Amino acid sequence: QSTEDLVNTFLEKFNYEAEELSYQSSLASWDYNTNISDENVQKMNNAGAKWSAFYEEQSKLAKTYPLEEIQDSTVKRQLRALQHSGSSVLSADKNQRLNTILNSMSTIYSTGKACNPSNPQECLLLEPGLDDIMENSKDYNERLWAWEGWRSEVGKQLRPLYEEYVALKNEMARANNYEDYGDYWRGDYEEEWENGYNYSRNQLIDDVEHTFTQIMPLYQHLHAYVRTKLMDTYPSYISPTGCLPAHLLGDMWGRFWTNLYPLTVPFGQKPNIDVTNAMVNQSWDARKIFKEAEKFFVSVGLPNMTQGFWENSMLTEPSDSRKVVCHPTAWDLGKGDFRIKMCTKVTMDDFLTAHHEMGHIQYDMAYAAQPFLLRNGANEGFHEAVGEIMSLSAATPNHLKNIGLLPPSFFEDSETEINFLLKQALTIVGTLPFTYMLEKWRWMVFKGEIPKDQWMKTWWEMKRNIVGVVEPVPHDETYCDPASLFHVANDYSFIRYYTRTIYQFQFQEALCQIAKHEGPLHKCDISNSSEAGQKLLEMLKLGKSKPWTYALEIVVGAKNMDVRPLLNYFEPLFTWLKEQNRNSFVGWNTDWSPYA
Amino acid sequence: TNLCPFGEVFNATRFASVYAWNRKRISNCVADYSVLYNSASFSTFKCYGVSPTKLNDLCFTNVYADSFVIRGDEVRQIAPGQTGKIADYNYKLPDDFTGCVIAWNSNNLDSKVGGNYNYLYRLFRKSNLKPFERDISTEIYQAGSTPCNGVEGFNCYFPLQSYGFQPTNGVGYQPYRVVVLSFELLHAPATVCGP
Ligand SMILES: [Zn+2]
Repeated sequence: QSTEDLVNTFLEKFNYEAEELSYQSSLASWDYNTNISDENVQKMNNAGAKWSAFYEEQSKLAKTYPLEEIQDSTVKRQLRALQHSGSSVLSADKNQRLNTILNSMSTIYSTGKACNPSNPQECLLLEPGLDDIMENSKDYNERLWAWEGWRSEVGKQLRPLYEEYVALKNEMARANNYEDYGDYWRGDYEEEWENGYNYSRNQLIDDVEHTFTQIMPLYQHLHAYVRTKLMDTYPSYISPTGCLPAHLLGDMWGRFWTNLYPLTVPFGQKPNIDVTNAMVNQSWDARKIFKEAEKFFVSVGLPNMTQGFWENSMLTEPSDSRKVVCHPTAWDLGKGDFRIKMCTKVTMDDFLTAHHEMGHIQYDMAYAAQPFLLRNGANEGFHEAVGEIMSLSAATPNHLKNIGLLPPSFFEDSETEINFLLKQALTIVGTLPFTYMLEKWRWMVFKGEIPKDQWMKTWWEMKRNIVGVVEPVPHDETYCDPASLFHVANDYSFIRYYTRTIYQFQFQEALCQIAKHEGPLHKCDISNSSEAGQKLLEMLKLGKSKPWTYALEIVVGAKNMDVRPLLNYFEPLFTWLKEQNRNSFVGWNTDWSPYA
Repeated sequence: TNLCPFGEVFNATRFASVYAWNRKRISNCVADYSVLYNSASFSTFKCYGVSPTKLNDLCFTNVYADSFVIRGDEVRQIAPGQTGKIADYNYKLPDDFTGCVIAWNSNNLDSKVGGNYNYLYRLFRKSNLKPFERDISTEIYQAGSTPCNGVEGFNCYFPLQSYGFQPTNGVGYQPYRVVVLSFELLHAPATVCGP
C-alpha cells in the first residue's frame, strides 16, 4: 500500500478517461472548422466545457498526493505535469476580473479602426487593408499616416487595461511560489534531472545573451547594406549614418523584412527559381503534390501514412455552399486518427507548405506510443524545427532536378545562390533582434525594474540601442506601442521563435554531417539516406519522457544551444557583404532623429 | 440431422464482452475445418503447437469454442505465457495449450456514429487469474487501507470500464473479433474425432 501503488492506480484511471473525453472534443472542433454553422459552434462549446470541467476536477483531486516520495522518473514526470494548478489559486472575483480584461483586450484588437486624415470617410480595419497598404505602397506619407493612426487608435485604449493585467498576473504568479510572471513563463524550459542534465530558470537569460553577442556582426553588415540600397528610393529622408526609420521596414511592426526584396535585389537581371509553370505543364493535381511529399518521406526512412489520412482529410478547397477557413493546419485528433486540412493550389508555396505539414504529422505519429500526459514535444521549439528541416531540404535545386521539374541541362550560377541566400537572410536573421528586444522588455516590465513612468522611454531607447530603428513621431506616455502586436494582447510567449531558429540549423548540420555531404551547407539534401532518418526517429520517439537536453544530445552531440552552424550557413553572404561594404559605413549612431 | 451452429454465431448482431465470454460446446456434428483453413481471408491465424500437416487423423475427445471481442493492439495478448491487462485479468491461456486462435477485423458491424459504449472489460484486480477462469463480480476495488463502505470515492474505483469504438479510429483501436477452438488432450478413446 505504498504511495507508488496509489499513484499508479490513479494515473491509470485518468489515462483511460481523458482519452475518450479529448477525442470527443477534438472531433467536435474539426467538424466546426470543416462545416460552419450555429449548431457546430454550440457543439464545440458543450464539448470544450465538458473537457475543461473534467480536467479541472482531476487536477484539484490530485493536488493531494505528496510528490517527493515518488522514486520513478516517468511517474514523477506525469504527476508533476498533472499538478500545475495555474490560475485556480486566485479568488473567484479576481478570476472573473482578469477574464474580462482578456476578453476586452482581444475584442479591441479584433475590431480596431483607423481613418485617413485627408478623407474622414475612408476607414480601414487592419486585416483587410492596412496590411495591404503597408506591404505594397512606396509613399512616405501614405505609410506614415497608417503607422501613426493604428497606434493612436489602439494603444490609447489598450494601455489602462494592460496596467491592471500586469498587476493581476503578477499577483497570481506570486501566489503559486514564483518571483514574477516572467519566471512563470521561463519555467517552461526548467527541468530537474540527476546526472549533468539539469537546467535552471536563470540560465536561459545568459544563454540568450551569449548567442546574441555572437550573432551581432552579421546583423550590422546586413543593416548597412539595406541602408545603402534604400538610400536610392528615399533620397532626402534616410541619413548615411542614422538608424532606419520605423515605418519603411515592410510591415506594420518591423518583425519581418521579407517584403523588402524588390528594392534590395543584388542581381535584378537573373530571375529566381520557380517551377509553377513546369507543374502546370505536366498536369499535376493536389494528390500528386501530397504523393510526392510522401515519397520523399519514405525515401528518407520514415513510415508511410495511414489509410484514414487519405480517406478523411480535406486536401482541396470544397465547392458548394460549404464555407471553410483557409488557414493551413495539421491535426492529431487522438486514438489513431491523423488528418491534414489545407486548400491546395498549384504553386511552389503549396508544395513547401505540404512538406511542412506532413512533417508535423510524422512527429505526431512517432511519439504516439508514450502515455497520454507525455504526448507532446520536448519543448515548444522542437515541433516547428522538425518541420523546417524538411522544407529546407526539399527546396534545393538537386531534389527538383531529381524529381523531374527542372531540365537536366540546367546548372547553377553564383548570382542565383547569392540571391537565394539574401532572400533567406532577410527573413531569418532579421527577426532575431526584434524577438530578443520584445522578450527583454516584457521581462523587465514584469519584474519591476522598469518603473511605470518610463515605459516608453525605455522601449524606444532599447529599440535604438539594439535593433537600429528610430521613431517617426515622438510618443508620450499615453501610448502603448507593444500592445499593437497580436501576441502581446492575446497572452502568448515569444521566445519560442528564437529557440526554434537556433535549433533548426543545428539539426540540419548534424544530419548533413551524417549523410556525407561535401561543399557549402546550403546545398544539402537528405534524400536517399536512411541513416539520417533513423537518427531523427530515435529522438522523435522519446517525446516528453526524458529531458530535452538528452534529446539534443542524442542527435547533435551537445547539451546546449550553439550558434556556430547558423554562421556557417551564411558564410558566402558574409564574404560578399564584406566585399560590398568597402566604402560604406558600418554601425549606427543614436542621436539623429527624423523629427529632429 | 443436427448440424454445427457455425453460421449461427457468425451472424450474431451482438457479441458479449471479454469478461463475460460465451462458451459454446461442439457435439454430435462434424464441421470441415479445411475450408475455413484454406480460405485465408484472415490476416491473423498464427498458431503453433499442433502441426496442420498429417496431424488431422489423431482424434480429440471434444471441441470447445469461446468468443470475445477486444482491440486490435491486444490481439497478440491472446497467446500463452504473455502479460498485460486482458491476459492477466480477463483471459488467460495455459503454457501447454494445444490448438489455434482465429481473429478477424469487424470494423463495419460494431462501429457506430457517436460511439458504441455497450462493450465492457475489467481494469484492476487483486490477483492474476489462473487459466480458464471467468469472473462476473462487480464489487468495488479497494486500493487504500480505508474501508470503502460500498460507495465510490477516494482510493475507491469501480472495476469495469467501457470500450468506446468509433468508425474513424485508427487500425490499432478498431474492434477485432476473436474465436478460439480448444481441443482437449487426454488419453481417452476420443470417439468422435471430427477430421
Ligand atoms: Zn507548423
